[PDB]
Amino acid sequence: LPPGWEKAMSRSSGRVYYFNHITNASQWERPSEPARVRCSHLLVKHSQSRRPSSWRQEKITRTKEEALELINGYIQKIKSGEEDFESLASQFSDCSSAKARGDLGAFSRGQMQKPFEDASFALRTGEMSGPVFTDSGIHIILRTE
Amino acid sequence: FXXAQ
Repeated sequence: LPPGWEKAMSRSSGRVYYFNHITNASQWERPSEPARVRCSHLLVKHSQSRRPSSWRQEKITRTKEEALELINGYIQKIKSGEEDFESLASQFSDCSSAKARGDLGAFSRGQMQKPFEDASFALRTGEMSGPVFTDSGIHIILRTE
Repeated sequence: FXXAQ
């Protein structure tokens, strides 16, 4: 399997699935390095974030646990097709990149906070991460290039 | 600046 991917067992259904311990992605389907990647992200900050403030709210008071619940909800809506990643990033990302539908542009290794870099480089083009924790908060990352 | 090292 590709970097980070492992086989796992559904607790509710008993069917095999695949989990990536670098990106926190999970999926039923068997999974399908670059010098630079282009990613978008959706950030949900919390009270332990290095800077608990964003364009959305001056004092961010939600707990890490609450942030993770919000991230999980956004992932659910994205995966069901109820909402687009770009639309959720524009509305709800605690990063100024929200104004560009979450797009960060292209970057190489040795530029981003480490969990974010590692997730970004382990995604294939078009793939989305699970919840990725950094000192910034919790991210959903979409690799676009 | 945001998730930049």
